[PDB]
Amino acid sequence: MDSAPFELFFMINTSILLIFIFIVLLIHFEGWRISFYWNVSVHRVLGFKE
Repeated sequence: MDSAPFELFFMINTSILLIFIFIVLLIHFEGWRISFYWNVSVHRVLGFKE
């Protein structure tokens, strides 16, 4: 089963690259969803977590 991502990075370097591209990209498309999902506090869930 897929789990333990932190350890996965120790495998290859690309792992961090891809995630870095997908992550930074997602936030771009999510930035707009912030409105539709205003009722929810998904963003805050990560804002404080990070």
